[PDB]
Amino acid sequence: VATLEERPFVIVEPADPISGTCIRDSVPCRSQPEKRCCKGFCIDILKRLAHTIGFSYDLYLVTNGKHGKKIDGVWNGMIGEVFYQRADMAIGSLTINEERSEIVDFSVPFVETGISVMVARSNGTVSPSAFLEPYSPAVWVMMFVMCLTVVAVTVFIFEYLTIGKSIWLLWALVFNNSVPVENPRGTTSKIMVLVWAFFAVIFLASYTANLAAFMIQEEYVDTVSGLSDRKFQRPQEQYPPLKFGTVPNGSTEKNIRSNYPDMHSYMVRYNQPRVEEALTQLKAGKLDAFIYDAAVLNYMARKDEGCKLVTIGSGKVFATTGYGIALHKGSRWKRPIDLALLQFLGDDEIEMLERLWLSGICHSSKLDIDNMAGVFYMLLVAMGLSLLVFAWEHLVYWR
Amino acid sequence: GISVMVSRSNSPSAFLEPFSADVWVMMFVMLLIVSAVAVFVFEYFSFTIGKAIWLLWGLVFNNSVPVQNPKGTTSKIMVSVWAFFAVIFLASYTANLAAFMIQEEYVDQVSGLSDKKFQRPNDFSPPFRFGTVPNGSTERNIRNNYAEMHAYMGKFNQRGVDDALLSLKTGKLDAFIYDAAVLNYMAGRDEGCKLVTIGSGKVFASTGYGIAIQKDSGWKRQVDLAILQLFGDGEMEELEALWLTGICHNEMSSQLDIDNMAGVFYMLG
Amino acid sequence: KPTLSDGTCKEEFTVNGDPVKKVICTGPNDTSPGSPRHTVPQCCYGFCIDLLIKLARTMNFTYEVHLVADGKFGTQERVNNSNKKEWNGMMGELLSGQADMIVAPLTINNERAQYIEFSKPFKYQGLTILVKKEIPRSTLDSFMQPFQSTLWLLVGLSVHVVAVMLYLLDRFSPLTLSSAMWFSWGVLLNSGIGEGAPRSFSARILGMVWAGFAMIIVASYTANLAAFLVLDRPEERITGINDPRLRNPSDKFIYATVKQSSVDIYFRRQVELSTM
Amino acid sequence: ELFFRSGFGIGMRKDSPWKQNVSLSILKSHENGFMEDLDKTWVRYQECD
Amino acid sequence: PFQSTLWLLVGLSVHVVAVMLYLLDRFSPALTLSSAMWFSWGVLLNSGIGEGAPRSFSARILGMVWAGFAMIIVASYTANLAAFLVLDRPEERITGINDPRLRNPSDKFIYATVKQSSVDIYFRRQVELSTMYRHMEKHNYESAAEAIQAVRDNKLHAFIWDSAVLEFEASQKCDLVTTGELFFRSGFGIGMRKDSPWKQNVSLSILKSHENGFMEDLDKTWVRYQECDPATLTFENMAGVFMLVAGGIVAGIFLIFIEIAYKR
Ligand SMILES: *[C@@H]1O[C@H](CO)[C@@H](O[C@@H]2O[C@H](CO)[C@@H](O)[C@H](O)[C@H]2NC(C)=O)[C@H](O)[C@H]1NC(C)=O
Ligand SMILES: *[C@@H]1O[C@H](CO)[C@@H](O)[C@H](O)[C@H]1NC(C)=O
Ligand SMILES: *[C@@H]1O[C@H](CO)[C@@H](O)[C@H](O)[C@H]1NC(C)=O
Ligand SMILES: *[C@@H]1O[C@H](CO)[C@@H](O)[C@H](O)[C@H]1NC(C)=O
Ligand SMILES: N[C@@H](CCC(=O)O)C(=O)O
Ligand SMILES: N[C@@H](CCC(=O)O)C(=O)O
Repeated sequence: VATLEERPFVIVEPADPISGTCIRDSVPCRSQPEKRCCKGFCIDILKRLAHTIGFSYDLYLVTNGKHGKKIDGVWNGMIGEVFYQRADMAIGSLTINEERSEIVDFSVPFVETGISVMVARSNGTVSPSAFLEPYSPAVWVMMFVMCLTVVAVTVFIFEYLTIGKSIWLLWALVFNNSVPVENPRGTTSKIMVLVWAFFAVIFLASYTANLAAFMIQEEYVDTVSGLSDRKFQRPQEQYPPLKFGTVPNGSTEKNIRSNYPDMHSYMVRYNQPRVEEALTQLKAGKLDAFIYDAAVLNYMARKDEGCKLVTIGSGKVFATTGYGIALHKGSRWKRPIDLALLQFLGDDEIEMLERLWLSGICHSSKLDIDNMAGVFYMLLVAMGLSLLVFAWEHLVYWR
Repeated sequence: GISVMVSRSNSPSAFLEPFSADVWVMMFVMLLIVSAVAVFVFEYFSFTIGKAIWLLWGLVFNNSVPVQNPKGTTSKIMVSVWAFFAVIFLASYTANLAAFMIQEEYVDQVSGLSDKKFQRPNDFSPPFRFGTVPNGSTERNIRNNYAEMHAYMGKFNQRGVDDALLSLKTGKLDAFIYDAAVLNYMAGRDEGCKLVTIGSGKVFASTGYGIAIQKDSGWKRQVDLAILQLFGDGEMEELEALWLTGICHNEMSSQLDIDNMAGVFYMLG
Repeated sequence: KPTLSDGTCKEEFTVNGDPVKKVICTGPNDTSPGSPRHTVPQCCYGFCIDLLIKLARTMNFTYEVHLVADGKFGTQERVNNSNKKEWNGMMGELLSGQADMIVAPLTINNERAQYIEFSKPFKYQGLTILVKKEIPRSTLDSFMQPFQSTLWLLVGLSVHVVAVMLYLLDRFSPLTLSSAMWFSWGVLLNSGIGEGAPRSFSARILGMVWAGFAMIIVASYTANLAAFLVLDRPEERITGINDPRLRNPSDKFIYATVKQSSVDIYFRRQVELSTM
Repeated sequence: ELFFRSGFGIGMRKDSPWKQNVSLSILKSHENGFMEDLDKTWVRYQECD
Repeated sequence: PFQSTLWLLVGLSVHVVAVMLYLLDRFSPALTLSSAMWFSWGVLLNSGIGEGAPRSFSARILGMVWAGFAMIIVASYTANLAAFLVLDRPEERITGINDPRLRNPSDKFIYATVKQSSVDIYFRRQVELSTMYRHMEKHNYESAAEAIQAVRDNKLHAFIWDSAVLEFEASQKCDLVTTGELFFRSGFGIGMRKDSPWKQNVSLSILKSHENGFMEDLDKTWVRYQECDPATLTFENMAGVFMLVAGGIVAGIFLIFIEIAYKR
């Protein structure tokens, strides 16, 4: 059985020097030579089928790199070794494809795999709240209605026993009464205003309590959609050119090149020699997006670093295929293998196995001035709009 | 062990709970000194001690009382500084005082198994009711150290665990005394987990279960090791979850109805 | 859907253009719930049928579509003798030589993969639980809703019985009664109308303590509403498998499932859930 | 939460020789982007808010 | 709240709204510039410091328009202030043994116990959990007494020990607490060699003490001694509430000479 070091499923470590052999809870594996200790997720499954069927295996960590690629005549990696009768099974992180499923055979997949895009976290924004998110523009026109028709009622009962002075007090009471006042001595209106005054007490409840939560940045400011977005489709476009990339000589690169020409040509200058180094190439600002599998990327994104690494579209996968284990294309072990695999999915064996090897950790801000600067915009707008009416009125009176 | 499970019972607390008593009462003396400094200021330029409190204390509670005002220019800057924290103190008071107001009280009815209310049930109010089921160990233990009790609960002796639980919601009897493990399973099973043991699960004679064997029988030695081995392998730790798992967790109503506002009237008292 | 009058399929254009693809279909008429009837043409179309047309023109098919006789997907069981364990429904029909391909939502299962072979899946799917939404209610009538009428009556009469004490205290001081009552009602209402203050030293104390009563009530009253207009504490979610109610039914959360089907097999597959 | 991760499939009899192309052609539909068009046209288009 | 940028802005804002009202009053068809400072600040801090309202028909709309910013600013201040005191509840709170944090090696917090304890026998049997203590074997203190002191200086953060010893420490020191639930139940017990003639009497006396309430006296006297068991903020934060107004008390005494300088 030929495998390879894949971070979540296959972990390779040296043997314990004190004991001189591999530590328990693992399986021996040889290079091609130095003995090594290997364990992970894909290894655990292999114990069950071997127990259920019964055979002898010896891990053969492949010197040749990558997982497999046609080089115009020859195939390397796990697929190539199986293609030349040097290995029956190649267990690990193998993606079922179309070309590969021609010369070899695959078992029933047990894990989803696709294509996803990861971009660093973006700073949230809060639009200037239209009157601080109150009770619709209806209420603002509404308050003008009763207030202007209730001042006249007081004026009517004032003479029976100064309307200009009767609008300063009646209105300003509603907004945290502190301004200078001028109150009449009419008994009938004296009782009336108190009932009106009590309305201002209840009015604050509408403008308090609720307004506390709904003021922080919202809308999630998430933009630039997936492969359907024209931002990718246009290489240069507006702004500095896009900074995506992917690992060459695998499965994702071949799918993108054949299906989407004029794209793989451009990102030939945006490559990453490995996976872990690629992630460091993203946070500071020299790259923005990544194009890789939906199993490696999803694990690390859930693990994250400071809760600031998310996938655009919240996991909108593409080209949904599965994992599996290769065979000899005539190995006649297919029937006892897939039938054995389906039993574990029928039970809860694989449900908790993911918990033991795939589990993340994570998945209220300063208000500043930019988000709620619109409240000041009311002052400047009302300042200039007031000057034209007031100043020009006396010019006509001047003549 | 032995437990007691009773029906759940149906609060001035602190209407001024925010902040604390120590950091608050010290504030009142500061109202004296801040008013005093105005007297020296008001002496220059163009009674005062008495009106100062009205001139000052009427500001912390917003401003509705008719308040006068000293004249001058340099004699009015200080109150402008006072007015700044006048709105600061109120804002802190209205942060979460409503949530702390409706805070419930974990009421209790019985101190414990040896609570003095159990010794003389007829010594106060309508008589208390508490019963067991005889022909067992709990009845045997209760008749060897509390012989004064045994003349009283003989009035009520239910047919079983099932009937007693139903009769508990009525009001005829308000207590139960039985095996601890069985009673915990019932209590953490009913609707809304209303039925709660006294003191949140207190036991009184920690004696375990076991497998009776014939005297001197040689199977005792190796059967003990087998049970001990399973404890180090986490077998019954997860096995109990398949049969002895509860439903509830032993932890709106926008109403006041006096509640703790009596203290506010008690202040006016 | 049933066909037209003459035996043809309609032309339902999609919102984006070309009308959907439709193929004729034969099957039962009245579902045969103990009342079997004849077989009449129908209109079979949709996503799965759209897939079949794609396969037809890529490897030279020639098809004909007929639905299942009963409706059940398929399950192996014994009938009438407890010793005739055999398939039923669509799964039974395929093994009887009446069909050679199955195009429908079929779940790959070990217990039924021995007698047939399965191609690679269309999609990937799981099992979830669907429950009706809980009704949200908001009694925002205001008009002193959160405050019960019990406190309203005494606090309303509290101001009246305390204002009179000012004039009563003015009798022995070392402004009529009506001219003094406006002060107390003014204090509570955060009003702008204010004139006249107590003259005696002790009368100020009565006015002094009344000031504190204004601040506590209205501020705290507009703090109870703070929880009222958000609240939002709904807890009626089963939250997946291993729910205590699911482990032991309480004769209140009644749940149903499709007879035969596959989820019935899954529940029978394990033993820890043999109680419900 | 999901608690049974098994996909759909096309079923037939063991003797059928149609297997080689049916399974191979399904896998090519995934990679060719065809299955997204069917998914977006016959499954997920309506909105409720 | 409002950082710094708005506060030098509002001070600039309150400065600018003061000047133009007088300019909007002098060339009008009857106050002075002295009213500007009092009116501008008077509306803001809910005070009655101001004397009178403008007597005109051009600046009348200004006063109402100005009243809004007095409302909004005081609305936002209280709005966000209560959010931090209530809604913001972040915490890690490592819980349970089933959490993956225990399975994977951790370098920020290490795992240790007392050497040669029953836990050492426990962790060295089950091959499933022979995953982290095969690495944290280097961390095994020689005494449970001094290990608690190690956590005191935040050196250690994970410790496996009997619950009877651990819980009582929380009752004495008022700055320690536990979490999760028990995961290995096994009582204590008097031990002796096989065939000792006391293997039958001494076990019966232990049981007879359980029923007669003796273990109630001993447990209450020693273990359950009881001690100390949050909108109660103190001088850690609000001691700075009332010193600026106290500072302003002594910050205006020199202004009297500045004020009285106009006399001569
Ligand atoms: C599966 O597809 C292959 C690829 O075309 C088919 O192989 C060819 O089939 C045609 C017609 O059956 C023959 O004329 C060719 O000689 C075959 N070989 C090649 C290289 O084209 C195969 O027949 C298909 N399987 C089935 C059952 O139809
Ligand atoms: C218990 O024993 C008594 C006799 O002492 C007998 O009358 C009774 O039926 C037995 N059972 C119960 C439940 O009391
Ligand atoms: C289907 O058959 C026809 C003639 O029988 C011919 O076009 C060819 O053999 C097939 N078409 C294909 C493979 O596209
Ligand atoms: C055990 O207890 C009984 C009780 O009286 C006593 O007679 C006997 O001698 C004891 N045996 C030993 C070995 O102490
Ligand atoms: N491991 C997958 C994806 C390609 C890669 O990991 O490089 C495969 O063998 O196709
Ligand atoms: N668990 C008890 C029940 C009998 C009793 O109530 O004493 C026993 O078996 O002894």
